Amino acid sequence: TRNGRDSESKRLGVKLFGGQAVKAGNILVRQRGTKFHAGYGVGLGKDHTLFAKVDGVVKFETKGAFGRKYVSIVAA
Amino acid sequence: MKADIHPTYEAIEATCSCGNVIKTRSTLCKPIHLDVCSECHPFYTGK
Amino acid sequence: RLKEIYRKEIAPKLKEELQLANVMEVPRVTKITLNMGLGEAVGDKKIIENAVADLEKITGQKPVVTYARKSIAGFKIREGWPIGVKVTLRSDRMYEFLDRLLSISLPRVRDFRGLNAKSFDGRGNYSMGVKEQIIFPEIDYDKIDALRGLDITLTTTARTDDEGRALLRAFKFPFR
Amino acid sequence: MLQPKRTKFRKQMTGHNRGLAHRGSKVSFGEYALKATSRGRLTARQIESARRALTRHVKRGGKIWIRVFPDKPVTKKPLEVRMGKGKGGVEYWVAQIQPGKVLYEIEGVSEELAREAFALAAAKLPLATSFVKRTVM
Amino acid sequence: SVKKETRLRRARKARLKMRELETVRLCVYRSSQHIYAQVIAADGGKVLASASTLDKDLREGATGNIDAAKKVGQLVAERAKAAGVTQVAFDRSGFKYHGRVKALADAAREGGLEF
Amino acid sequence: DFILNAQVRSDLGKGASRRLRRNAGLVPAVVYGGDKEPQSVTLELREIAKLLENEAAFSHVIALNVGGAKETVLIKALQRHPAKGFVMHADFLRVVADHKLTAHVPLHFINEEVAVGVKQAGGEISHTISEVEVSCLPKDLPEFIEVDMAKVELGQIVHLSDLKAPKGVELVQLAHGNDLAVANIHASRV
RNA sequence: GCUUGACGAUCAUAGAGCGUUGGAACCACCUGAUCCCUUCCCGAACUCAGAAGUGAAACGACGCAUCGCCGAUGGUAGUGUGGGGUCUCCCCAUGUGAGAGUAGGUCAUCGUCAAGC
RNA sequence: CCUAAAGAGUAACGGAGGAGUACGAAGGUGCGCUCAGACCGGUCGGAAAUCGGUCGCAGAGUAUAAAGGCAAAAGCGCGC
Ligand SMILES: [Mg+2]
Ligand SMILES: [Mg+2]
Ligand SMILES: [Mg+2]
Ligand SMILES: [Mg+2]
Ligand SMILES: [Mg+2]
Ligand SMILES: [Mg+2]
Ligand SMILES: [Mg+2]
Ligand SMILES: [Mg+2]
Ligand SMILES: [Mg+2]
Ligand SMILES: [Mg+2]
Ligand SMILES: [Mg+2]
Ligand SMILES: [Mg+2]
Ligand SMILES: [Mg+2]
Ligand SMILES: [Mg+2]
Ligand SMILES: [Mg+2]
Ligand SMILES: [Mg+2]
Ligand SMILES: [Mg+2]
Ligand SMILES: [Mg+2]
Ligand SMILES: [Mg+2]
Ligand SMILES: [Zn+2]
Repeated sequence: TRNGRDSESKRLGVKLFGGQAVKAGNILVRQRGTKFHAGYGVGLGKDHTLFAKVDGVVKFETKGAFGRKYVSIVAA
Repeated sequence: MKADIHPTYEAIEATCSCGNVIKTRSTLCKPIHLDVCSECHPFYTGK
Repeated sequence: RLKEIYRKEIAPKLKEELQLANVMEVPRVTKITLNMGLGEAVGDKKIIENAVADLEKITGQKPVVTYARKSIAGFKIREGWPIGVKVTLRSDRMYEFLDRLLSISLPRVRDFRGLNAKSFDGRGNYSMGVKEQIIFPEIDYDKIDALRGLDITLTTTARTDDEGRALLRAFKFPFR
Repeated sequence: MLQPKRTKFRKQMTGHNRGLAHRGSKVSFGEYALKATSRGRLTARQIESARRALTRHVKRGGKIWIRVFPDKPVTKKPLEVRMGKGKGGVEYWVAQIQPGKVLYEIEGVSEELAREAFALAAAKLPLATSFVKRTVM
Repeated sequence: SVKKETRLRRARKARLKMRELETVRLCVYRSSQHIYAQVIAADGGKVLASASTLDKDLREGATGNIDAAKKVGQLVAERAKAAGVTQVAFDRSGFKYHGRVKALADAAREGGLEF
Repeated sequence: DFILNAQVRSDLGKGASRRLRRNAGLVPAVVYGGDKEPQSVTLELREIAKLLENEAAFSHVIALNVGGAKETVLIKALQRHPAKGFVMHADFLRVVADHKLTAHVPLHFINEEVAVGVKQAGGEISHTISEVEVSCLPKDLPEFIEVDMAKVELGQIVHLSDLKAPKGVELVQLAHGNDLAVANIHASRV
């Protein structure tokens, strides 16, 4: 056997789901690459982390050309 | 066209021994004497 | 020059020889690009400027060197290595070169009954070949390095090669 | 003995064999076929041995199709070897078989001659088999 | 055409930045005869003020040079004030910021509104 | 004779359909087409299977008596148990006098014993497809397309474009620029 | 109420392909390189100054389902809970329910502003 | 990366691959541009160099494994 290796799990994924109340600075999605793109009121980190710049409600809409998926914040 | 990177380019004159002169601007800076041209070439006429 | 010769009579005659309706659809010649592919100088690097120095005299315009798009070691080259120079001639410079090509140098090279008329691609562009540069003037025979093979290409707004040949039938091309 | 010329990976997990065959259950090419009624798996030594018995019986004209390809490697741990210490080396190749899958086809022969030929092939295979013709749909 | 489709791609980066920031946009358009200017409200939906060389006081004939753009650039600044707009962004729409568009912008700066 | 009797089906779903086949010996079915809404029916298993050993079962028009009403339909698709082979579900396409319909029509190969490629050069016949897709008005729908292979030399290929269709019948696949081979003659296997 | 141009909403039922068609204004091609600016060479692109030509190309509009894209009903596969069997797998009661295929559909639908008709 | 049972996490002497660096520009910014490949024509190279044209849309590329991304290109060039 010449196989026994693996790496620690990074705990990626959606942290806040749709309809939830966000506060500014909260982390929304942890990603490799941009599987979700930043919408209104959402910024992108230097490792493709989606966080919140304003307060409100998570939206999770897909729109526009290229058929992307957008995470935005709307008024509660 | 840019400035001061290209050769001087001038009108000159050309003369062929068959009694032919054609105007052509070029970079010789000196008129030259030709020997064969399209007026006197064999395979331009039918030989 | 040939520029006057073209638009004064070549265009009206060519308009009827093809049954064309619009004066905008008459074929026309846009640019002439020469180049010369230097397979050698991979181990010399010194003829490159000689190859450059030659090509302003022929054209009256400064050429530019082109590099290898890929390595391919069969030809013993590496990516980004100087392989050949090229020039582009447009508008008045190409017309005077064209006159300087039809009858100053083409009749006197060494040989040939003419030029083949099958050297057209599918879209009415003609390209020919020149074995020895010395066929041109302004390059004397007693101050040259080894003879090198310049190339000539013609680009025209001809939809197909049928009327592209008709346009090159004007300008009096020696076609066999 | 059929096996892939090359594979992306050397080994495979045992997996499971469930469901019926809604794909590959029709007589596509020939006119008479041998269908599978029970599930199991054919080991590429049975597939060859049942093809030899089938073509030898006809031996006059006709055309024969094989519709099963063994492309799942299986391993065996050598004898007098403890448990663990890696996964065993590949031994042979098998094809997963579900009820309703068509195994062999033939045409260019009589309808009856097909029955004796498929009965000779069916005796070399470790599963229950059926004889079917081709319908329009 | 290749010329127009390549420019419309040159204009996308700045037009997609002025939406993230959510600011009022001053958009300039140039052709071989005329030059245009518009004020786009906040998201592209609505137009607030606009001026061009087509109005019935620039229809004179020298409609396509530098000093024709200067009159349009300072004309929209007057009309922008009536809409109570200021602190806008400039959108060259992919054209180079060198000639007629620069004269139209440089008139708007002196025209009263600030970028 | 191409007659079927069906009764209106009201209880749907997986549990209700599995009961029909297990207890009552019936078969669920669909009647769509024309300009009408689809209707769900059920019919006897021993009767639908009795109609299915006619050669022109799918190439002939049927008069489906639903309850007390009657209508003109054609077998469009057919579901069968993959292992046992009995029919599990069938759907009919309504027929309208002025409307093109597609169908699967079988092929009859004739005078094979007269084929030139067999007697003279000792070849072998291999039918590649026994059905075609057609498109014709229901008034001129053919029972079978007859393909003739008397005058076929050894090694000759018979395509769709080489056969003859009746008046007002289209081969669909040929119309789409794809004329796939029908049959051939080849040398004996060994 | 119609045509043209600019900016958006929406991302193929909105696309591709084929055919016809528009120049009064707009637009494009166009003329020229003195001037601003430009080409690892070149007025090709970018820029400037324009008004002889042409709607050839590009673009817009109107047509056709040929390709693409959407796409039912019904049935089938899978499945949570409870119970069975001949238990490597399946069945029953109840809730849920695709993918593919079939009938068929589609040559889009809107907002603001500016010039005209 | 799979096992891993569509939130996270999850073992075996289970199945497969990499790391113990590189870069003062390979970082920042403003401006500009699109690939691989196929075919046709062209002087020696010739299946494959440099050149022109048509098609193509990402089958290319990303300092470095694989996965997830990439048109406001995150890919390529230049000035500061
Ligand atoms: Mg391991
Ligand atoms: Mg490992
Ligand atoms: Mg782990
Ligand atoms: Mg940051
Ligand atoms: Mg296991
Ligand atoms: Mg399957
Ligand atoms: Mg950019
Ligand atoms: Mg159930
Ligand atoms: Mg121009
Ligand atoms: Mg359903
Ligand atoms: Mg359902
Ligand atoms: Mg569906
Ligand atoms: Mg889970
Ligand atoms: Mg998980
Ligand atoms: Mg544990
Ligand atoms: Mg290691
Ligand atoms: Mg980088
Ligand atoms: Mg090339
Ligand atoms: Mg872009
Ligand atoms: Zn002479």
